[PDB]
Amino acid sequence: KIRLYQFLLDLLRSGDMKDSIWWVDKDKGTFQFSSKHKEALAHRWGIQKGNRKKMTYQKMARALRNYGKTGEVKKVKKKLTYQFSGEVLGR
DNA sequence: AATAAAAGCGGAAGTG
DNA sequence: TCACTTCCGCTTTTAT
Repeated sequence: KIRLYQFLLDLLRSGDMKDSIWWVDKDKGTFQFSSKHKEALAHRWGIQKGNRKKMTYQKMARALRNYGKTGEVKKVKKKLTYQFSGEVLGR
């Protein structure tokens, strides 16, 4: 199946929803959601998953936090900002 | 000098 | 057993 962090990495590399999410330092692996448009991106994630209820950014960010222990995606001390690990990106 | 709003947090039970 | 999903309540950051 597809994992949340890959769903995000896909959009970022696609530019498919540049209005909702965007790199901050593509080299460092940091990215940021739009305060106004993040809910739309969260909705699309719930639909790709087919979940019973519609997906919200709150529930999505709740999922992201579980990646902290495993390292895929860590929270940056910047509003709506996260960071992919090197392994997720490449080498 | 306080607020309101938004963001961020995580335990617990639940779902394909 | 996974990878979240859903719910609920509390705390922190931010904007004014």
